[PDB]
Amino acid sequence: TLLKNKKITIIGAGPVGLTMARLLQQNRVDVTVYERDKDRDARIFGGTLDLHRDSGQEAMKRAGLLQTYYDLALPMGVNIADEKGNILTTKNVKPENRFDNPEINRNDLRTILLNSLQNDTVIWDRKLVTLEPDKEKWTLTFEDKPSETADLVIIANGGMSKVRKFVTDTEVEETGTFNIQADIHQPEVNCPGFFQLCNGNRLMAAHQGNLLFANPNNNGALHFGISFKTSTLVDFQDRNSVVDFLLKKFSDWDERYKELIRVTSSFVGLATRIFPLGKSWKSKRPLPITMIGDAAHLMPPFAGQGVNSGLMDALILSDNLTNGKFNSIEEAIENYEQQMFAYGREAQAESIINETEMFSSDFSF
Ligand SMILES: Cc1cc2nc3c(=O)[nH]c(=O)nc-3n(C[C@H](O)[C@H](O)[C@H](O)COP(=O)(O)OP(=O)(O)OC[C@H]3O[C@@H](n4cnc5c(N)ncnc54)[C@H](O)[C@@H]3O)c2cc1C
Ligand SMILES: Cc1c2c(c(O)c3c(OC(=O)c4ncccn4)cccc13)C(=O)[C@]1(O)C(=O)C(C(N)=O)=C(O)[C@@H](N(C)C)[C@@H]1C2
Repeated sequence: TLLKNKKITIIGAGPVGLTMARLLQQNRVDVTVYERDKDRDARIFGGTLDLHRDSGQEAMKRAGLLQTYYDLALPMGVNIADEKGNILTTKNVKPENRFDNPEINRNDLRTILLNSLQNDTVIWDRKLVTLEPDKEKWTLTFEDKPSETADLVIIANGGMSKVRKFVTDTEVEETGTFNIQADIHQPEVNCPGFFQLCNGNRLMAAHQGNLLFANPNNNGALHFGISFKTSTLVDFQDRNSVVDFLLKKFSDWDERYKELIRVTSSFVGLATRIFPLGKSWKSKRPLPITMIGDAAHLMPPFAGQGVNSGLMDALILSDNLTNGKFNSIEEAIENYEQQMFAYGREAQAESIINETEMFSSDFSF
């Protein structure tokens, strides 16, 4: 009722935006998703994503996808190693905790979410450039593509979104650490020494403020990442400059780690950043609009709370908009933002605290 004959547009077909789209569409809501990726076959780079039971899994449950998540996700243990290649601890998943926090490849999650939507709910190859209000509808401008309108816009285009001004003037800021990620295909062949060291579990190692993390089985490929405090001699279009840089930092590390670096094809550098939730968001806005996911609360990932929190937003907002407990769309948005600020600020605190704690000189897991 609240959203009757209201054309809702979600900006961004990431895991958060898609989940939002499903929760709305399964409630008989007219919802459109705009995604800049040219087609659905576009591969999503990055590691695996873990769904927390009180948040991520609850969102999939309400979307009717919980069993699909378990069907596709893979439970994984964790090994803590040192720079010399020794396994300090073995956290081999207990059978009884096997279905607590399994790991679903990012593309798999995109696929199940898309499959839960009606055909053509997502419009590919649509990069939103500007968002300008009218007396009654939004005007959405896409780069070299026809513009569109909407009554309510939900921003979900990531932590580096540039279309936030109408909601908040808050700016993204760097937290002081840097992450270098990569994928190795057929790791058993290219990096056998380090592959066997993982031995099915995910290796986390820290020495001299340089932390290493690895998932040996991300849909057949090994995804790993290296992080450290930041501050540039490195060009990421030049894997040679990256290797020289990493081998100097990892000179103290065992050759099996050096083998991992030497075989990596493409390096991806990213500074750790946060979209702080300190100051409240704009009070009066021209038309109904809000934000969800990383666009709302980017935070360091060292606490594994990013996607889990973003899904909480999609769950709360969609619930508020369809449970008939709010007199207006604006009030329903306000309530969501009130709730989101509370637990979202907490999540940021944990991720930053864990960040500072992990890259401290005394850290030892
Ligand atoms: C290195 C790293 C590791 C992480 N590890 C974990 C982990 O182990 N566990 C965990 O639970 N979480 C983890 N996270 C958090 C997780 O990645 C995010 O919280 C989650 O992906 C946010 O989803 P989202 O859709 O809100 O944003 P994103 O995932 O950034 O997706 C945004 C979407 O918007 C689209 N888009 C971009 N530009 C535009 C545009 N102009 N117009 C329209 N659409 C656009 C993008 O293509 C994409 O579809 C990690 C994050 C990082 C960076
Ligand atoms: C430190 C940390 C990492 C990861 C986590 O998932 C963590 C986590 O997640 C959960 O399991 C969980 N969440 C909520 C509820 C229950 N359980 C919880 C706590 C800490 C985690 C990664 O997966 C990681 O992405 C990873 O492996 C790689 C890589 N191999 O490339 C990265 O380099 C790292 N960073 C810096 C890019 C990441 C490290």
